[PDB]
Amino acid sequence: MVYPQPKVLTPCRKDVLVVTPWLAPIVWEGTFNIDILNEQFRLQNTTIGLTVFAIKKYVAFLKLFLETAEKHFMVGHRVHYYVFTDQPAAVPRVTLGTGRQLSVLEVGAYKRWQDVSMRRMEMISDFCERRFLSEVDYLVCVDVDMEFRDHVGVEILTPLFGTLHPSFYGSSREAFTYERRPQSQAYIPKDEGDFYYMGAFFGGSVQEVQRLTRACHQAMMVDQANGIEAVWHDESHLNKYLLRHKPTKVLSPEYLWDQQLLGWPAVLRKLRFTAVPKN
Ligand SMILES: O=c1ccn([C@@H]2O[C@H](COP(=O)(O)OP(=O)(O)O)[C@@H](O)[C@H]2O)c(=O)[nH]1
Ligand SMILES: OC[C@H]1O[C@@H](O)[C@H](O)[C@@H](O)[C@H]1O
Ligand SMILES: OC[C@H]1O[C@@H](O)[C@H](O)[C@@H](O)[C@H]1O
Ligand SMILES: [Mn+2]
Repeated sequence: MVYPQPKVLTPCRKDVLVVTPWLAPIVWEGTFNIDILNEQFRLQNTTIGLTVFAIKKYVAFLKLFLETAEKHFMVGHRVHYYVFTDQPAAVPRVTLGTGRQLSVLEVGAYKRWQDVSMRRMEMISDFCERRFLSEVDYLVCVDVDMEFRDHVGVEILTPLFGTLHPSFYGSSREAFTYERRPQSQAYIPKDEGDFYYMGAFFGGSVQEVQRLTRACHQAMMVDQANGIEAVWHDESHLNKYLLRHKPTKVLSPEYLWDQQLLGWPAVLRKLRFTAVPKN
């Protein structure tokens, strides 16, 4: 199988950081050859599960989410969508490519938006436990208020990954809106932190995502019993987890963007997965 030779003295991306200081790749266009990666993942018959919550009104976001995932997400690989919803009948029946399936998991609806967002960790954890284990190799956990606009593939796959929050990738850490109160399990001292990861897109092997979600859930319970809610809820706890358990890949903001709020800067060669306007 024949492709351009990587040249040691002529890096493709010179404008951005492409590896973290613990040697995890930062995934940007021009750092990867998808043909090589597709072959590596196909030879293992990799199955990717994608979890998405659509509780109450967010069922309205599923049709575009799913149609655009069919176009752009892991195309050519085996995919299992897990749609968590309080309204199984409102899931649109989208036609899927071969080797792709969708399961609907009915769950309860929490009243507050915070708890719906926060209780995802518990629900991914869940107990949807020996089920994710037998069914898929990797789990990808995303917001439903989104659409795919370009390739999201096996380049993201790794034991544990997070995604750079699009409104903080160019900032310094004291500007990061981590939880700064030490009463919270989510507390990160002001002199600490690598990146600000966004809550809408994380994943990894099933064992690592279960660890993560179990820890974030146990940490959120400790805070509740202590009468505190972290400033950005699950995102706060995700950031704390990924500080202490560093991801083995970091996705660039190509993988989580909002063209309406942020435009299309030159540093972004593709906008792959983006926010859909809402109230
Ligand atoms: O009433 C709700 C509130 C939240 N969510 C889920 O939790 C995610 C996070 O909430 P949201 O996207 O509202 O937060 P934002 O990204 O706007 O900060 C959503 O994408 C949905 O998957 C849901 O299904 N129904
Ligand atoms: O600072 C953290 C916050 O930043 C905002 O831009 C975003 O809308 C929130 O969802 C949260 O991520
Ligand atoms: O406020 C908490 C929320 O933060 C948003 O930025 C993120 O997209 C959501 O997944 C949720 O974590
Ligand atoms: Mn969202």
